[PDB]
Amino acid sequence: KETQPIDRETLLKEANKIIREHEDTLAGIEATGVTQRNGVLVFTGDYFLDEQGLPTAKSTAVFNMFKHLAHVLSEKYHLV
Amino acid sequence: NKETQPIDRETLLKEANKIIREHEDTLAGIEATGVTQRNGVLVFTGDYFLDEQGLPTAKSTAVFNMFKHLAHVLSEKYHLV
Ligand SMILES: [Cl-]
Ligand code: NA
Repeated sequence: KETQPIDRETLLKEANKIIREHEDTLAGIEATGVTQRNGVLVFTGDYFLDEQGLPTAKSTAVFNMFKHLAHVLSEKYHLV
Repeated sequence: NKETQPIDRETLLKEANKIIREHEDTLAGIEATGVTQRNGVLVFTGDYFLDEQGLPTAKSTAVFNMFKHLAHVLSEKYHLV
């Protein structure tokens, strides 16, 4: 529950490492399925899960992007 | 009855994938160059690619998404000192 202290310079360095990671992963991200579960779009695709089926560092970018798609596209479209 | 536009799965997926490719392209240009902590939440700042009048553009959306993701994940790990 407790967090670690960090300074501005070190935090920005790690933040920028995350951005570069996301940029890398995004080249492989593709929505391959969508349903509308109750007025909410849910996009599906390859989450880059590990061999045991668990999310990886790489998966985080997929969850973020698919949530963004649901959030934005659900406001303008309904699936027929 | 509704206020969204109807769309089929094929067209919807094409549109979602274009958004993904667009975010991919913009991310090449994204860098967090500032951070503060406000009411316990980290706030990252940098170039939002605002238009000449200071308003968000389509390109800006990728930055807002990425910086929110950073605030959400890093605030749970760290606090700024
Ligand atoms: Cl309809
Ligand atoms: Na925190």
